[PDB]
Amino acid sequence: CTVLLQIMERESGNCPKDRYVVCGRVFLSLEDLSTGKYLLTFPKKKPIEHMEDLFALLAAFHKSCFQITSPGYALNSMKVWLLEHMKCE
Amino acid sequence: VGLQAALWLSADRLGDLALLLETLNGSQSGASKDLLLLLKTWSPPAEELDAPLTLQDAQGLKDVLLTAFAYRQGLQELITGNPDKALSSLHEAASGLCPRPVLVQVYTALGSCHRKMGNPQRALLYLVAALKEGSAWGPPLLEASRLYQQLGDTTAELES
Repeated sequence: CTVLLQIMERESGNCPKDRYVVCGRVFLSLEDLSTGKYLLTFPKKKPIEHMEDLFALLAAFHKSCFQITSPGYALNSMKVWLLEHMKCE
Repeated sequence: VGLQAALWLSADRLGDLALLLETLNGSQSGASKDLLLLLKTWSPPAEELDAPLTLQDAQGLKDVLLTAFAYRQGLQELITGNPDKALSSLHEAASGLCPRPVLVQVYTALGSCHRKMGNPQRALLYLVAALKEGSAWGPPLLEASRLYQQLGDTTAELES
């Protein structure tokens, strides 16, 4: 697979600046993966130290956002839940 | 124990409360005569598996106690003229459960702490905050009057 980043300007309604850049190429196969090497398979890859692996999970996973207003309190149970009940690193 | 503790802390029986928590934890925590340590060191024991229901658990109480005891330690140390021991407990008050009326108090109070140390500007902010998150804004306007005498800002004092 060849890998192509396209860029258009939004300020300009002429679209004067359609640059592109072929930013490289990714070869892959079953023999690459037969030996892992690119997979992420879970918990053994708990200690996350090649940042590629974190960003893979930030693209591939289903992102859902939330506003939380507790209006007759303030809101610190989050840190406990996060660090305690869920045991976040 | 949380309950026993709620009573005795309504009753100012903190020597015995400490004592109970010391036998509760290791009695190795026997030198550690601060409460605010023991209350934290106390672990409510289980996730409280499928039992008869309750209305409230050790955690949800433990959490009322830390905030309550800390709040009381704070006003004690302020009036008794240690507006440096105070600020530790009055920020332990805003942190862990602090219902907003509990906060407006924490904030008027730190307005005094800093007025007493001679920090009129640090005080003023905590007082403006107490205003907004205020449903209860007599005591801040009072702390402002006492601040505007202390600077002598007389028109401001009378207005507050």
